[PDB]
Amino acid sequence: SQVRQNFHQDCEAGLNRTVNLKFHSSYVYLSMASYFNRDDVALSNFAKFFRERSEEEKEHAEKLIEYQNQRGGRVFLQSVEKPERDDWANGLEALQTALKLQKSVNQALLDLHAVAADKSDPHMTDFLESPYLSESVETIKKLGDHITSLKKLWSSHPGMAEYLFNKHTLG
Amino acid sequence: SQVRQNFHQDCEAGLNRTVNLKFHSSYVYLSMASYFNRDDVALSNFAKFFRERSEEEKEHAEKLIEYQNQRGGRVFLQSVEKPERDDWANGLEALQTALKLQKSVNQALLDLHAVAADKSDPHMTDFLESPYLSESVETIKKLGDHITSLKKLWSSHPGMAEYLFNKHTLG
Amino acid sequence: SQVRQNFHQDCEAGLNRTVNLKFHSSYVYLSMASYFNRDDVALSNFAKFFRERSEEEKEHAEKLIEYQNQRGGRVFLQSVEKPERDDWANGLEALQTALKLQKSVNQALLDLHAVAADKSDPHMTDFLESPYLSESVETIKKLGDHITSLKKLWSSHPGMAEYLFNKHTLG
Amino acid sequence: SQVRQNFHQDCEAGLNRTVNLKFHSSYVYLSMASYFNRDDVALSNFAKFFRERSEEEKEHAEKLIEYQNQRGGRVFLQSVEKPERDDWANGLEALQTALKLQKSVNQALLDLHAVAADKSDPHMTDFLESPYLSESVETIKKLGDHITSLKKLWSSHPGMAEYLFNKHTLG
Repeated sequence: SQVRQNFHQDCEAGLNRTVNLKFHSSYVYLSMASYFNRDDVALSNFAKFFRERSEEEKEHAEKLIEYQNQRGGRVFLQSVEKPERDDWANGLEALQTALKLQKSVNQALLDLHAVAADKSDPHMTDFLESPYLSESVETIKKLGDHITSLKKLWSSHPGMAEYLFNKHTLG
Repeated sequence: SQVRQNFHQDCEAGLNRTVNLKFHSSYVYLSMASYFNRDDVALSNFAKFFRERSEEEKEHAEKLIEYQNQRGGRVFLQSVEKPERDDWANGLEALQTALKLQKSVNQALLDLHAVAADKSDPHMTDFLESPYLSESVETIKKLGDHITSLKKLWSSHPGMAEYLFNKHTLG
Repeated sequence: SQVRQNFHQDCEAGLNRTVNLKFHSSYVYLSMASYFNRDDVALSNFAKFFRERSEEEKEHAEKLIEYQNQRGGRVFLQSVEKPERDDWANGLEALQTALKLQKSVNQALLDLHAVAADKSDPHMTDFLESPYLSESVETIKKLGDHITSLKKLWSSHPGMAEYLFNKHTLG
Repeated sequence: SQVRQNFHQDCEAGLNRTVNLKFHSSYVYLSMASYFNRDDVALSNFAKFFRERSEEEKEHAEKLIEYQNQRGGRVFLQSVEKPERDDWANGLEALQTALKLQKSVNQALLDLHAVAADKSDPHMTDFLESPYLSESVETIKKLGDHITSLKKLWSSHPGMAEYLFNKHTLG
């Protein structure tokens, strides 16, 4: 590529592997959103929350693809694996699963960053720092906060817990 | 009728029988609304919800009468039977009764549609599809959602359940 | 499901299979869009065109998932297979591939419709007719038009063809 | 300097050498702009494009001088060498020369960054990352895109190529 400069093969490959991870996360969130819209679950604000998380992960995936092209790397798309579950049990379990998902994606972004730093690519480290790394820790903090509040309500009455949280926190 | 064309006797008769069903549903909802305005029940938002359901069924009944005239059929009104109950027990029982009512009205609209299709009346099938059939499944989904949320709260404290739902969901 | 009524297993299954098809189409278009943003291809308006086609297919996939829930069916997501190619050759080949893709998706929607009609589900046939079937034939006509115009320019100079079309038709 | 802190001699020297490079680039672009305004070349939009590139490089040179002062370093200006050519042949050759120029300036910014990182100067690495390194890769991608589009048109008719590109891409 006539445009390529100081762009290592490993950074190019790590980038393609990270967009697949981002698409997989989006898919997981889509599944959660759909689960909460079920007539036998009916937690509209949980659904809404996961739907926006889904769109956000999709958006990240697309910006990474754009970054690949801007640096003169070549995009290679892989199949997107379906979510690990179709039934997400309840609002608390869904929230806890999301925290784990966010931590694994954050780790992947950290590893990619480490590769870019190792290859002396200041453009890529800068790109990954904001808003990717920033968004991750903010989302992780918010999810952690949510889990703490939902757990408190859960100890009393889980039935009432989800209803109140859906209305007062997620709404 | 100088206007009549491709309008079968069975579709004309099914139509008159369906408007009576619509008036009966409206009457049932009116009864529920009135029940929730009782000083010993006092759930203003449940009342409001059933009052609008009542007006909506009345509106459908009137549009079907108009359709009858537009096709050159003749309207024959029957007596409107009173609701099956005067006391609706509580908010959950009222909601569950409404779901059953909605399913029976939906079935009646499906049967009427089947007759129109059998008689090759594309104008009538189209008319019944939107907004009648559409409104039915939307209302059925909403009622199903409501019943799920109210049941959750009910398991903890039914007294608090109705109060909270009336305020946060129906208000 | 307390909400389910006149919803056949085959329609439920056909629906889950169609959302996967919609996600696969979106993915194919995303690949095409990314291909045209390559520095060695550089056709920004072709990219833009395929990017919106991608978002539109994604949107359809999501509305079908919502329809599934509204009818009381259960959503089952499958892995999304990657596009058949990573390099799309040129603007004309990309356009011709899209026409084939659109015809296969249209066929799938027709088959699903036929199942709904066979099972006497007027709500589903109505839902599939607009805007799904409508959007398909409009897109197919537009793509056919585009291919005809691009082919005309191609016979003279393909290099100039893509440049002019990207500017005057897609821009 | 009473203001100096954690500012290495090598970073100070690299900075003075980089502003001279920036002034030289600006001068090169000024020459290209002037060349395209010649009555026997007459490509007003190519001229305009290179004129803004010139002003942008000049602006960078000035901000680096300001950075030098802010850190307590001392500015030392050197003579600005004239461009390597006075005649730039044509629009494609001019574009290709600019890509090479941009790559060499990008490399110089990367080397300077490496020195700042080696000397543990986080203020300078941060300063160089945005908008310097960012602007470079964006300009390099845009130039690469332009060269690809112009080459396509060139294969057919170079005379028509420059005229069309000047109007549709640069205008």
